[PDB]
Amino acid sequence: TLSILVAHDLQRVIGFENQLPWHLPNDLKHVKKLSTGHTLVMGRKTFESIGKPLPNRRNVVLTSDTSFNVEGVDVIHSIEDIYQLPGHVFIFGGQTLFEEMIDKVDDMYITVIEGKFRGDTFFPPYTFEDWEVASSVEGKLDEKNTIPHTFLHLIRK
Ligand SMILES: NC(=O)c1ccc[n+]([C@@H]2O[C@H](COP(=O)([O-])OP(=O)(O)OC[C@H]3O[C@@H](n4cnc5c(N)ncnc54)[C@H](OP(=O)(O)O)[C@@H]3O)[C@@H](O)[C@H]2O)c1
Ligand SMILES: Cc1cc2nc(-c3nccs3)n(-c3cc4nc(N)nc(N)c4cc3Cl)c2cc1C
Repeated sequence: TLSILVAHDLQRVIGFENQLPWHLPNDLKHVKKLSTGHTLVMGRKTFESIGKPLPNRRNVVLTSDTSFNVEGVDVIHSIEDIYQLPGHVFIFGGQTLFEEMIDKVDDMYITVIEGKFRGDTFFPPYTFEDWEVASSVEGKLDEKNTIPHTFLHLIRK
């Protein structure tokens, strides 16, 4: 299976200045739970944003940099390389990766952040005519998680 994981706001903002525009611990937990024991593929900028590979899954970084060789990270230099990775593969960001892969993935696990943030990077437009709503679950709000959010699982029709 090849899936996208993304958190985007009401206007499909995904990032600002190489970080998330929002603080939402529950999204991080969501992503951790879904990808445990699986594979994440991310662009070079996203990797540098997190700074270190996420433990307990295979971290794959897509970059043109042939000098890239980081401990705990596997490197690829082509989109085509993604299709050679075994198991459940998650496209992990950022904008460039999402743009390159949205037409290729089986499904998408989206955290819709139900707000309007300042962004400099976006998830590409998509239509529910192309995607079946496998599930839609409202996120619980509390002291640590104060922005309304919805977890969508979309499967390509
Ligand atoms: N809300 C979310 O779900 C989420 C998730 C992840 C990231 N983000 C946000 O997304 C933003 C980053 O997105 P971005 O588009 O600027 O960067 P990005 O997609 O993370 O990384 C872009 C880099 O990936 C490499 N790359 C992409 N396609 C390639 C290809 N076909 N062949 C070789 N290398 C390739 C290049 O690295 P080189 O220049 O080294 O060659 C490119 O500069 C940040 O704001 C971040 O916070 C949001
Ligand atoms: C501990 C932790 C730290 C994180 N930092 C980040 C950053 N994202 C952008 C810049 S830095 N994330 C992320 C959260 C994500 N959430 C969803 N829904 N989908 C994605 N593709 C995500 C990707 C990342 Cl890197 C993180 C996810 C976790 C679990």
